[PDB]
Amino acid sequence: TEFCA
Amino acid sequence: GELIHMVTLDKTGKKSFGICIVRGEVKDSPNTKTTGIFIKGIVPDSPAHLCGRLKVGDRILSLNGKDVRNSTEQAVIDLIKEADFKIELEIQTF
Repeated sequence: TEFCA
Repeated sequence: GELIHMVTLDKTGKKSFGICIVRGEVKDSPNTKTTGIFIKGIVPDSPAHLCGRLKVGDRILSLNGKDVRNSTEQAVIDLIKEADFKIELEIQTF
């Protein structure tokens, strides 16, 4: 899953 | 019933804050919709998870005082990575 921080 | 509240996450001792986000929309009415940044996932045992006050589906209104209502996902991620060990999130939930 993209956009993780 | 919805509510806007503040949540501070500190990733000290952790690899990341533990939030995955996406651009989304919800119908605020009955004939209109609102777009924004939503929490799509939470990493187990991460600060976001241990916090207990962040839920999947919550929208992020601002980050460290910066309005992100119309931001791209990448822009929010960059903002988070530019932060030290803490981020204060204005969250709209329920």
